Amino acid sequence: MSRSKVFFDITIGGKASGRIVMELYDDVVPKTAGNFRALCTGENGIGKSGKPLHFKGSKFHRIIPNFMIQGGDFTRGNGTGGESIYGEKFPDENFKEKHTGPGVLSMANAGPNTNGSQFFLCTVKTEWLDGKHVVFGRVVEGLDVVKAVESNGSQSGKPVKDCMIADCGQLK
Repeated sequence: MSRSKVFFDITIGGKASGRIVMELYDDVVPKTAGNFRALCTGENGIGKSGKPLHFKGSKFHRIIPNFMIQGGDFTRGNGTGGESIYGEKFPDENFKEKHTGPGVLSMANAGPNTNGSQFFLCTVKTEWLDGKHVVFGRVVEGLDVVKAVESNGSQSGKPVKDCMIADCGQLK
């Protein structure tokens, strides 16, 4: 199909830090892009977990310098939770798009066919993830805000400060 545009308004340690605008690849990975889009708008409401199927208020719980920022765990907030709009986990749709550089938007997973709601924004080219994580979008504005979050990561993945998706939604 077409390409949806979505956003995150970010706070870092409670301070407004700008907006990340993303373009999704609806034409390439419609099922995967659709999940992400609906989790930006919150339009499928409460999920099987009893929590909102919505990125609003969740955090980037895992941030590794010179790698990527990862979020989407709005049920456990620690990497162990999350849920797609489809009901818990769904299969890898395709591997058409590759990890080419900073700004790349890709799904976190725990092995083949385990996509949920967790995702990462790459801060480098992560070509070693090609064929293992499904790429479904890219940042088109606010890459500076991605760098600001990145500066709060650690090798250990633990953030030094709460990096929060304070608002989010669909644009066009």
